[PDB]
This record gives sequence, structure tokens and C-alpha cells, in this order.
Amino acid sequence: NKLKRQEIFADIKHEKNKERHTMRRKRAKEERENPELREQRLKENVTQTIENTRVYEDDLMRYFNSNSNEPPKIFLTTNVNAKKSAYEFANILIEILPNVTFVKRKFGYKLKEISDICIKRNFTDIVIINEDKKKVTGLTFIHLPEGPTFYFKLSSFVEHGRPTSHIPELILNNFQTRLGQTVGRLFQSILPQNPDIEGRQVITLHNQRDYIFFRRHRYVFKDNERVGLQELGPQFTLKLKRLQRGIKEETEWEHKPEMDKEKKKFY
Amino acid sequence: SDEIVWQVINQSFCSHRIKAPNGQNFCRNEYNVTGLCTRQSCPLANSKYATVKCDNGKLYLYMKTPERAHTPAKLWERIKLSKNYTKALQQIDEHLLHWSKFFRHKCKQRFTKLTQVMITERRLALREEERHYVGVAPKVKRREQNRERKALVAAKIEKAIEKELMDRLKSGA
Amino acid sequence: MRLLVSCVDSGSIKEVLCNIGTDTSVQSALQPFHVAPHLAEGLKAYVDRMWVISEDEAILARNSGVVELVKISKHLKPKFDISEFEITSSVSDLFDDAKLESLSSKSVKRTKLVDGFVTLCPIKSNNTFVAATKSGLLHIIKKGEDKKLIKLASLGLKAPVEFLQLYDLEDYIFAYGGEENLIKLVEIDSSFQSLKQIWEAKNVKNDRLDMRVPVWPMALRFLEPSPGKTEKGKLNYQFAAITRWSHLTKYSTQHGRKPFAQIDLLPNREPLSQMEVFDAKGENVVSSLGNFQSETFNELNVITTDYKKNVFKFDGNGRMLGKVGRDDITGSSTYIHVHDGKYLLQGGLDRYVRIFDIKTNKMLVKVYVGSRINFIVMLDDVEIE
Amino acid sequence: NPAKSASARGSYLRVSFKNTRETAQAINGWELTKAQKYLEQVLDHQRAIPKARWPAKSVKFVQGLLQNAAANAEAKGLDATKLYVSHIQVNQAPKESSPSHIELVVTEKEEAVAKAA
Amino acid sequence: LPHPKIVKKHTKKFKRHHSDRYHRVAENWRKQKGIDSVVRRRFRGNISQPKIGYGSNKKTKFLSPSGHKTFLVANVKDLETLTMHTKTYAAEIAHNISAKNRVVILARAKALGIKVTNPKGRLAL
Amino acid sequence: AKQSLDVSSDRRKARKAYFTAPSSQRRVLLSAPLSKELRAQYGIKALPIRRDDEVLVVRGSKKGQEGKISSVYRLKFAVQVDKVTKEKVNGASVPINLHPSKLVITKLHLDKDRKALIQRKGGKL
RNA sequence: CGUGGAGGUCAGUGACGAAGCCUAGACCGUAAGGUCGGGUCGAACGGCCUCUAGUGCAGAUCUUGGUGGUAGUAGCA
RNA sequence: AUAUUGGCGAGAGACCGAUAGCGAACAAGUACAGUGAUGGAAAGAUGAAAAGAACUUUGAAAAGAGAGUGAAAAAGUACGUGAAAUUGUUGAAAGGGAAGGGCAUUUGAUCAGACAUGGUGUUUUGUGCCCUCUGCUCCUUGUGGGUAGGGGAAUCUCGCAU
Repeated sequence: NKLKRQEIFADIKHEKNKERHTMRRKRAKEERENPELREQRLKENVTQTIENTRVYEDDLMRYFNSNSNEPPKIFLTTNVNAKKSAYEFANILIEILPNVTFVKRKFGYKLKEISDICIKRNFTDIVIINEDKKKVTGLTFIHLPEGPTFYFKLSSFVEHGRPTSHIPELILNNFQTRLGQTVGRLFQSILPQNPDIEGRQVITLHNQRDYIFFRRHRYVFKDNERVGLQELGPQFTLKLKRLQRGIKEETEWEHKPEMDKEKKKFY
Repeated sequence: SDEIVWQVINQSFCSHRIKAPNGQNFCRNEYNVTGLCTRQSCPLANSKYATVKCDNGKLYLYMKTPERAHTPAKLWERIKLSKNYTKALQQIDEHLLHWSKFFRHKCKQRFTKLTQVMITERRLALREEERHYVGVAPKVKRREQNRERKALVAAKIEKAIEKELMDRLKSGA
Repeated sequence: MRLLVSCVDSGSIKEVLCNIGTDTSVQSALQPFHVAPHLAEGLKAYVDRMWVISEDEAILARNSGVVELVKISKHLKPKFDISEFEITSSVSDLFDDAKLESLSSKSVKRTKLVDGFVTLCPIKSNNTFVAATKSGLLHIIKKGEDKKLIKLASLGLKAPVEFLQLYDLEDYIFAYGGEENLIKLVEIDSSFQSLKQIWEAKNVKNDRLDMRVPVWPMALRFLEPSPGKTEKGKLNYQFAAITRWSHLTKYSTQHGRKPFAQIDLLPNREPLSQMEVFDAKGENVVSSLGNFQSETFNELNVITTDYKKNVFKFDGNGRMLGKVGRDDITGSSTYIHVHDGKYLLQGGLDRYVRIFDIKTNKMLVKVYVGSRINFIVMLDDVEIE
Repeated sequence: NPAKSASARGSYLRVSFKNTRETAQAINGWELTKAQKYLEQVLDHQRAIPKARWPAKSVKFVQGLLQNAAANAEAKGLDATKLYVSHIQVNQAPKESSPSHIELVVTEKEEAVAKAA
Repeated sequence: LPHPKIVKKHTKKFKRHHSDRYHRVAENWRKQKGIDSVVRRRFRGNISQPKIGYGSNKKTKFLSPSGHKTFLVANVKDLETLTMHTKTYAAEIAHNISAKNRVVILARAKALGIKVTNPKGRLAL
Repeated sequence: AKQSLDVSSDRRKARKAYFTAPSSQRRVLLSAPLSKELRAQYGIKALPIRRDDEVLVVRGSKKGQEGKISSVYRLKFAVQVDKVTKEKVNGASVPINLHPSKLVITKLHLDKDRKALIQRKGGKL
């Protein structure tokens, strides 16, 4: 009986707002006289966000990841028969990564045959960008000896900054999880360990969920406890997958949709 | 007989026809030579009928005799066709002695195509492909859209950088 | 229960002390009494294989080349008794990296191509052990009367090896294999100087495509010999194996050199590893070396692991008998073992120790270790008050 | 950027629609401090809404929303001085009556920049 | 396939009279029935009508720009009817087929040499 | 197949009969199966459900969880198992409405008429 | 050529998304229309050989429902 | 034996599927209108479960903003899908007293555009369903089929791998 239901609950919703806030206007008036009474409300009554309700070595550093000892050379390739947007994407990685060589990948040389070349030529990391259609979709960082390999998914790219030739400073956020700090480990390794302070360029890698956002900014310091920053470089969202452990042979995590069911965890 | 079988399936239903938008008719009776269906090119209407098929890599040539109209259990008599192309076409020819020139070159033609279907091995030896087709289920398409939009809102990236620049350059003064 | 968890990122042995129902992932659940790091020798020298001898003695094998005999000793620290570990003896330099780096000119995929120990087991109350490497070496390391390890003889085999399994069913013999290496049976002399290849496997007939079927056996388990009239010349050794190409392959030497039944366990030729043997009712059906004690293949039940996240169960005819801990295991599985016939030991690259019940397919113990596991052994399962 | 934004919305509001459209577009693209001061001047017949009129009731609804959006911005933790209405939109509601929905989205005005040779 | 140069005669769609002015009148073709209609009496300037002359050449009818005839396919069985007509016909994977089944169809059609008119449908990488 | 002329295979009649069933008929419609251990003991497949008996949940999100039935909500065709509870945002507890076909009884609550019910259906307590 | 339902058939399609709805998207058919991609959706549906009819809309000062211009106009005594 | 649009109780349909079907799938012969006899509508669908949005905050109220539940609120008691008319905002384009249409083209915006990679003829080898030794088994006429144990390439392209 929709016609009955419609009036009953509209009036009840109307009744509730009056009662909800008349309680609150009396709350306001008792708070004017006593500040202490407000304090106790904030203790008991909690906002209860998702972050609040989350459902809960040195040899490695060098052996699996690149350190501040050499310049790391990154073998930037593309998936076979890719179009304009992939190379347009390669031009954004040509700036941000330290010593990139772009390799036009011409059919064959399966994967191990590539590894033979980048042992001889002596590269450190391989990065490969792929396209299903006209948009870029996946990004794969591999380390050339041993093979800790990370796969990623891009769902955001939007393009007023125009940066200098100065090398940007790193910053990472929320990697409490050990699987998080092994990805934090990758971006500590793969991006430059130079930071030239002047030039004022900052690269972030914020991870408040399982989604990682990387951005560039320009920071201006005023002595009144505050800093300003303008949007620069590519907009970006990544998703971790796989951790193939060998060059491509093994797995450690491999995202399924069996997660998202928890609404929490966050790896 | 067989003329009465044909007319009753030409119109009045051959219940395994595909009407293509081209107006073309395709019999999917696994034992026909031409994938298309026409009179004595489909294996039900005709009584003498030859075909090449494959069950494994072994390419047999099946053969249907009007002798066996009584018994459908053992209709298709079958013979293995070596593996080398030249001796196989010669193998074909002897079986087709004193038949229609239709089945003569058409089983020769079936054998030709089905042997160049064994370009599958070519695709599967030089496979090693780093792609593989992934489905995009529309539930996942929103678990990875509406949660990113909820991520950015709770992220507050500006405030995060504003904290970890002041907290850096106070300690690195 | 008490466990010896071999860690690789630290290059050590972490010691698990807990009860049944221990879960480190849940904070309100039961906790383990004591975690204990021992013998931290870095990532370059991680422990490949072990063997528990008795109550106060256990042998180890490290990836730097070192086979070590280690003394266990208990003392106090409610009412629990922790262990101390001291290296008594060490026989080193047992790898040969030159062979493996020369052979695999793209065999499949490995850039470093590290040589590791494939087995560590006793030959026979003997004080006599064997250790085989991937480069085809076999070292007969005997523990002396003065409790000191001495190498009797170094022996040579056709590389590359992946598994080696001895035959301890009297009713010395072993079998071995690897990538494009068939299963070959080799008899050892009592002097441990002579080796003789008595038998070699044959690869099965081609597939549909007339391609050669890939050969990469990963583990073997023996059965008690075939009954009936034994043919002259033809040997009597029933055994099964698992490949990297999903083939559960079963060999009766009385039947022939070719295996009588190759069975694809999973589709798309998924890589598989570690053939364990269990029984459906949770019983001990095997010897000390895991070899199945029967004269028929139909009684055999196997546990094997892929490289995605899964642990499988199969019978003697390749029928799928259910996954082991589908929910909790998120990473790969480096090591599995059927302990006592009524427990499963599991721990892989997700860096958690898991103890599964065989009968009810229920997870009992979950312990965070913080390092990639490659080996687990249970010392005892007596409860702690 | 949703991070640099706050938005108020009023629905099923018993206002004249045609008056609300004019007073919405009169205030569109303005800084918040100048905007609120302008509507005070319309109430006191100092300035008029663009012919021009002084519609008291319609403006009363709009400055109520702007006061709300100001508190919405300070709830998130935005700057008050650099705040400006970017998107203000008004469309008809179910009916006779002629009610109207109003929504307005306030935004930061971000400059703050430097360079080096 | 070596095909003739496909002539179309009329590329533009035959829209209805006053389909653009009024909104209730659909763009789907309907003849003008009234005697006083200018479209019916085919006055100069007014819209062109569909008549039999615009009919396509029999040899090059039903052919897509690739030179193949279109053919709907539901599953692997219906796909394997075109084992003999790879040069003539092209597999059109039907709209309602799931993403789970398409990966199977595309595997087989690639092996048989059948040109699929609609790959990359529901299938990312 | 239907043989009797008394029984109806009509959907409209059958759905109405179910939704407008009285409490007594809904007692029989809310029957639970017994676990393999109780089926071995008592020699009976299924029984109607009551309060003070234990149960194990087989199907649903609360899979494998067990408990003891609090109240048979016959109006909503549901049981409410104690300790199978969804926690609300205000910290309160609300029981999940399970259906007795999805449940399995582990420990019965034997009364006098319950004993007689078992003995009627071919049981051996 | 199309629509609702019936018999038969395609061991048809289908929560790995049916039907519907849009779409500066593509193909076919002279056309009636058919097919496909993309977006939205949430549970059934379609081709083929036949059957059956309450079957195809621009109009009827058409019926019902909804929404404009008139208009912030006449007006509020 | 026959009639039967009522009553009582069933069983059905090549029927209708919410502007249809009874007027009424729902607070329907109700709301309501007529002095009265009488006339007489509109109105179905949240979800699997209310888990119906706690709690902080903007306002006397009306509604919002943070935050959360759920697979999905892109399902909110204005609640499945959500068409068109029509309305606002934003972006693009055009506008000297008419626009929309047809033939053709330019400019601006924009979308398509191979997980296409061989084919043939020789040459290393290595395998097998190949040669060779020994067989076993289903059946119908020679022009059969399936399937083991060994050996062997110094002959053989017969096939497939390099």
C-alpha cells in the first residue's frame, strides 16, 4: 500500500528532524554555559569510519631491489603492435624514471630471450606498458636478476604544471602492511635516489586503500606554518597484482574478486 | 528412398540448418564435406557419401554405403590417411575410384584444409604470449570505479603532502 | 606442537611453539607461546633441506654449499621448554654452478640458475646420510663415531635433477629426474663407490598435434612391487610421479619402460610440484621416506601444489578430491608434507605456517613468520599447559 | 577536484522557480565573501538582482544555502578567503505549486606558485 | 579473397518525410500515401525515395568492406560450419554470448583461419 | 507426474496456499534435515524445527557456523539462531533470518510428543 | 519485414550479465527492418520450420497521463 | 436423461498482464459528488535480509554536508528498469527582418584502422603414430579400425619439433 506508506513515513521523517534538532538546540544552549559537557560527548560518540574499523631484510634491500650504488637503467618496452597512446604514455615515463631506454618490441624474443640481452647490455629493471584498446591499462615492473615482478592497473589519466629538468623528491603514505612496504620498496628503488631539494619537485605515492595514487607538485614555504602546492605531471591510479617471484614463474598475492567481499583488509 | 528424404528436408525441416543473412544454408551434420548444404552435398539426402574428419590428429576418411541403410550403428566406414600429404591424396584417390568427381576433389579439399588446420601447432609452439584474455565483469567494473572515487575523497593527498613536507623539513633543517 | 620452520629472507630456523587452534591473524584468538629465530646466516646461505634424526639431533643443508649436523638441547624460560641449536660439524663446498650455467641456454626460465639440494634422507640406526644437488652431484655424507660428518664419496648423475627418491621397501635403489630428463633407476653398491643405471623411462606417444610431450618430473613416490608372475629381465618396481605439465604419470616396470597411464590432472598444462601421499581417513600408510606401502595404484591418494595459490588432492585415477585451505592460502606453496598421516605441514611465499587436518580438511594452526618458508618439520605434537 | 570542493543542496523548496533562476545566475562565479555581502545589500535595497528587482524570499533561500556551504567547507577544512561558487544550478520540482531544487558547489581558488633557474 | 570493387549506389539512409521536423514521426522509412504530397510525386529538391534501382550487385551483396559475408555464431559447433568458407564468410560473435565463452570461440577461429568481425568485445587484457 | 485429480499443478493456487498458510501448516513447511550422525542414530531424514534444539548452518554467508535456535519466526518463514547475529552500526545486535531448509539439526530437543513424533515416522530413539 | 502467444527444433543464448533503455559508434538490407560495438542495467530471452491473433499509427475539435510557450503576464477588493 | 452469468466447492486455458483484465491485483463499490433515486475513480514492484543511514556538523523548522550498511543506494520508504516531451547547468557551434530539408565539399571536433608474422625449397639433428621385431582386440570384404612390449636410425622427410 504505497499511498498509505508514502504519507506515513514522510511525516515520520518530518517529525524526526524536528525532534533530532530541538534536542540539539537544547544541546547548544547547555554547551554555551559549560564547555566541559561537550568534551564528554566527543569521547563516547565516535564517527566510526572505515579506517578506524579496518579488520587489522637488509640483505634483501640490495639483492631484490636497486639501491644508491649505481644509476639504475630501466628497459622501457611496450606490448606488441601498440598505438599512439602507449608511446604518449612512454613519453611521460621518459621524464620520471632515471635512465630509461625505449625499446621498440618487434615480435618474438619470448621473455627469457629478452633477459639474455639485458644481462649482456646490463640493465637493472624491465618495464612494459600494454593496451587492450586505445586506452592504457596495465603496467609491469620486473627486476632483471632474480625477478621480483609487480603488475599494475591504471584507471585514471587526466591532462598545467610543465616541470623543470630538476630531479623530484619522493614521498610515500600508508604502507603498514608488509606486502605494502614491498611495493613501497619497488617505488623507492625504481624512481631516482638523487633529490636535489632546489627545483622543488615532489613525487607522491599515497595509498589509503589498496589503490595507490601518484602525483607531482610544487611546494612553496611561508613561515606561518603552511605550504602551498600546484598540480603538475600525470594523474594516476594503480592496482597491485601477482608478485610473480620468479621472472614470471610463481605467485605471491594475485588479486581475485573473492577480495572486495571483506570491505576491509587492505594489502 | 532418398529423393523423398531430400524434399522433406529441403523445405519442411532439416533440423540442423543455419540460415545465414546471405540466404545461404549450412548443414551442421558433422559428416558433411561442404559446410554448406545442398542436394547431395549434405549427408542425409545422399546415400553414397564420403567425408574427411579428425577425431585426434589422425585424419580419417569416413564413407557411407547405401548397403547400410538398415543399420545406422555402422554407417560410416573409416580409413586412416597416413600423414604425408602426397601419399594421402593418392590414398584418397583409390577409395574414390568410380564415384562422383564431387567427392573426388572435395575430400581431397577437406583433407587439404584440415591439414593446414595443423597450423595450430605452429601457434602453440611459438606461443609464449604475455597477454591472455581477461573478462570484465560489470560488478568488478564498479568495485574498481566507485571505490577509487571513495578512495580519493578520504585520501586528502594535499593535506598528506602538506604534513610530510613540514614534518620533513623541520627535522631536516 | 613444535615445528622447525626454515626461513630464507633471514636465512635461519624459526621455531614454532603453540597449541591446536592457534591463529596469529586474529588478535582475540589463541597465540603461539614462543617464536624463536636461530642461526641467522643471511639470504646467501638459506637452508634448503633438513632431516630430524632423534630427540636431540637434526641435520641441515644450506644453499652456500654447507651440510651441517646440529645438536638440539632443551631448557626452561606457562611451563614451556625452548630449544637451543649448536653446529657441531660442517661439510662444505658441495655445489657445482658451472654445469647448470652451461647447460640451460634458455631451458625454460631462470636468470640466476642457483644450485640447491634436492634431497636429504638416510640410506637405511646407521648414522649415514645422502645429499643430492641439481647439478647431478650425490654426496654420501656419513656421521662418524666421534659425532663428526665425513664425506665418503662424491657421485655423478645426468643433469638436471629436480627430485631424488630412495626405495626403502625390502619386500640400495633410487630414482631421479628433471627438465628433459627421464626417470632413471640407479643401483648403489654397499661401498658407495659404484653407481649403475639399471633402467630408463620412455616418453609416451605424441599428443593430437603430433608434438613431443614435455618431460619435467617434479617428484616420485614408490609402491611395493607388483604381484603375480615376475618376468625375467624386466625389473619389479611400481611407482608414480608428477610433472610440471600436469601429468600424474604411473610406471610399472613389469608392464614396461613407457608409463602405463599418463593423466592430465589440471587443464591448460598448469605447473605442479611436490607429490605427497596421504590416506582419506587420516592414517599412516607410508614409510619414513613417504613411499606408499601397497601393491596397487588404486589405493594411492596424493597432495600436490601449483604456483598460483592452490593445493590439490587427487586419487590414483586423476579425479579431483578437493582443494586444501582455499580461503586462507593467498600466496604460493613452496613446501608441503604429510606428517603422521593425520596432519599436513604447509608454508609458502605468503609467509605463514599452516597445519591442516587430513580427515576434516580443517586448518588448525596459523603462525606468522615474516619470512618465506621453504621447509617445515614437526618434532612433536604433545600439548602445553 | 572533489578534494577542493564543498556542496550544499536544497530540495522540494517552496520558492518561486523563475525568481530563483535569476538570483542563482546573478551570484554565479563570485567569491564567497563578496557573494554573501552582495545578498545583504539586495535585502537592504542597496543593489538589485539582474531591468532589476529586489526579491527578498528567493535570496533568503540562497544565502541560507551559501551559509550552509561555508560550514560544509570548514567541516572538510578548506580556506574561507579563497572560496568561490563554481557550479550553482536550479531546476523545477514535483507539483498548483511551483517548487524548485537548488544545488551549489563552492571551490578553492588555487594560485600559490614559484620557479627556479 | 580477390573481390570486385564493391559499389553501394546509396550510402545515405532513406529517412522519412518530416522525420526531422516533428519528434513523434520516426526516422524509419514510411511511404507518403497522400495524393497531394510532393515526396510521392517526386518533386525536385525533396528527399530521395527507396526504389529497386538502388539494389546491390548480386555478386557483391551482403559483403562487408573486408570482402566477407557476415555470419552470426553462438558457439564452437556453429563456428565449425565455416571450416570450408574462411575466405567467403566471417564469424560474427553474437551480442549475448558471455566473456567466458568468447575466449573459447576466438581460440578456435584463430586456429581455423576464420576472420572474426567483432573481436575485443567484452575482452580486456 | 500428477496422477490424482484432487491435487492442482497451478502456480497461482500453489503460491497463494503457501503465503496464506496458517501457523500450524507453517510448522510442517519449516522442516529441517538431520545431520548424518542423527540420521544414523534415529533412522529419520527430516523433522519440523523448534526452540531449545541445536543447529548447524550449511548454506549462506554464515556457512559452517552453528548454534541454538532462539525463536521460530513462522510469519516470516524464518528461524533466528542465537550467536548468528548481524551487528548494527549503533553497536546493537540483530539476528539473521535463516531458512530451515538451509540449516541442519545437530542436537534435538526431545519432549514427550517429540519422542512420539520420532516413533511415528519409523524412528528408534 | 515486424509484435503477443502455441507446437517443433537449434543437447541455442544467458549473474563471466537475459530482456529493456540510450549512444557526435560500426556493418548489412532498395526498403519494412536486421546485426554488432560502447554506456546504463538486473533475469530471463532469441534464430530457424510451422501455428495462431485483441498484431504495425501522425492525425479522428481521438481517450488517458505528463510537459511547455503564453508568464512571473492578467490578477490578489 | 434436460436448464443454470446465482450459491456452495473444485479442476482447468494456444485468454489479459496494471491506460489490459471485473469498476476494484492496493484503507474499492472505498475516497468523493449529488436534496435524492444514483453516479463513482485514482493508486501494484527497495533489498536476499531494514542491514531504513548510528554518530559528528550546517538550520526555530524545511532540508543539506561529512561518515556508514548493502552485491548495487549508479536500490533510498519522492524507493526495480527509468523512454520521450519538457527544464537547468556546462561545453561546442551559429545568428543583418525566419529556421529545419536534398545534392556536394571544405574547415573544427571526433571515432574506426591486425595477441596479422608467414609461405616455399634445401641442410643439421632429435623424436614419434616412422622403419623393424613380437602382439592383442572390435567387427565386415578389402581399399578395414583401435590398442601393447622391445630395438633402430649409419637412409629418410613419413610426420612433428630445433
